[PDB]
Amino acid sequence: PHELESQFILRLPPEYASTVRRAVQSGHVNLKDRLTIELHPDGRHGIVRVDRVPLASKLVDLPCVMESLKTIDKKTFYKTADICQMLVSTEKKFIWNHGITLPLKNVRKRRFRKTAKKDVEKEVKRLLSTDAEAVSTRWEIIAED
Amino acid sequence: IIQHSIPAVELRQPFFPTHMGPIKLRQFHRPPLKKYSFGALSQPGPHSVQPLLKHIKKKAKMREQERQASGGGEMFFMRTPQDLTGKDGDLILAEYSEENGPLMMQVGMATKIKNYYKRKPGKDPGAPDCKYGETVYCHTSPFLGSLHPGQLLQAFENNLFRAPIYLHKMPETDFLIIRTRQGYYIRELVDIFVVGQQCPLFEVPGPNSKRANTHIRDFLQVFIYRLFWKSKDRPRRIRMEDIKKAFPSHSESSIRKRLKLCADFKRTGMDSNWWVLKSDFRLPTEEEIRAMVSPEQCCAYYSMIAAEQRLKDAGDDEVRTAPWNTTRAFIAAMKGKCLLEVTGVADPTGCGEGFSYVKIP
Amino acid sequence: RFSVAEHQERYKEECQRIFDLQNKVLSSTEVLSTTASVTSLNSSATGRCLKIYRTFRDEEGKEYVRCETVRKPAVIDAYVRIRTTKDEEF
Repeated sequence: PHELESQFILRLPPEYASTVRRAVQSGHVNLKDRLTIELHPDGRHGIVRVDRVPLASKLVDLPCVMESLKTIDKKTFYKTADICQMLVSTEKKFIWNHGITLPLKNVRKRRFRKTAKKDVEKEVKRLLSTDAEAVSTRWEIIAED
Repeated sequence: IIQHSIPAVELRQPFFPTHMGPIKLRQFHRPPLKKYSFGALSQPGPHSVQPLLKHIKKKAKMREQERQASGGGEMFFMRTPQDLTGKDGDLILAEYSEENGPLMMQVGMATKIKNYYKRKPGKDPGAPDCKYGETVYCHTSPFLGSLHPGQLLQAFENNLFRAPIYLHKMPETDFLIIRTRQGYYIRELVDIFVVGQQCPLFEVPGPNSKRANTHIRDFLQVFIYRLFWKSKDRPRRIRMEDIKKAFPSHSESSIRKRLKLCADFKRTGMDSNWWVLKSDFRLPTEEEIRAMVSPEQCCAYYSMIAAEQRLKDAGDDEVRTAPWNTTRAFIAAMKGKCLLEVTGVADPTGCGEGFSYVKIP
Repeated sequence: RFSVAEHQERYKEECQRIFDLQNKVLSSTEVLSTTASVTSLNSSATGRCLKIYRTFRDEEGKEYVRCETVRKPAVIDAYVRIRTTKDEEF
């Protein structure tokens, strides 16, 4: 079978980004030893090791949706993957408010129409299990108390 | 005019899913980073990224050899799923301004970049040249506004929408990591477009519409025909629980309705518990199956069911912002049926920027 | 009392001006400095929280009762919507 490739964006500190960029544009396999990525079983934490120097990483959710588009003639572009995550290196914390481009900054706060967390469904599933495992349930919409 | 990849026009399941559950409809076009169970990345620990520069230039030199061996004209290259990898070719990125657009391309579909250039009054030097796309001189503005004299505007143009794009240079810190089961791979990016508000050219159907139910029935029929084509036994035969694995929300009465014509169930003897193909039935050819369902209809259906989920999760203003209403409003405004209030609540920005596509008399 | 050219021209100019503004906003390479003020909704129209009493049996022999108060109007809506639907499923 075929599995859709999973592309994400890696953001590095600027000096480390310059060393990684120089090693990528060089093209040797020396970069392969120099740059490693360890993703922790949290799923939202990691180390990126540039030249064997550890950097602390967080995999965050991006507010917009990006799409990689490949081409052979620079006139027709074929969509290859959807990018929604970024492993910035240096829950609410794992959500990025800004977009990658310069015009998109504070997009989630200003350029996004109010949208719901769809979280609440999981919380309701937790309450329903407790109700069904009980015997007697008493409910009242309340006031200030 | 738009020629999608052969995985896209044949509606392969990895790229065009048969069924999307609720947690997969909430993560529509935002696929999370999945953990592998088997493979090299499934073992926990540090993993080296691998620089592909020799792979990119080897594949580009090989494609140029293929093009010059075929007479030197323009060629069609995306014939396999392995052609749609990010490991080769010139990648650009495309960011969207809206959170949830009314229409959005699936993986494997093609789009074009058109540079609309309105000449200056009288003498003009020529279109400011651009790295990507082809230039066209537009007297009649494609979008809602009109171009200034001497203004070039790039745009994504395909069958789904048409949207103004704006080339920005990438940040100096961001690279692109393509992870697969075997390892990590890194490219740099230099070009990233920002896509403005889309002008929809395809109408998203409504829920329980006639076009909606027709697309569901035709998609199930195309999947059944392609399972019959994939069958190796001579009286081609399929199993029902393959279709029940693909479409699990379907009642089995509808699947048996699709299999009633073109197949019959063998209970006993040979081919038992199989749905063999009827001997008088001619299985349709590849071009007929391609003419049954279009990929843009699948994108419109996916937009409808994703918006159905988002509205359902959020308990009339929101209903107006649903893509069937906004696509109907914009296409009706383009024929001149009706006008749109350009300031309203269907505004995907939430501020004065951007349009709202809801009908006004 | 125009019912024709006035409406059409007004719509056209709002379209062109809005488009121009959008074009100016997106192609800006100006750096933007790093919550936007919004109306704050009350704990629902009624300003009423939800409290649930649960009766359960512990290991050996016990009958403890748990009173749990849900102050989130979002959890409230989804909870009681299901309860009202169930009141009608029988």
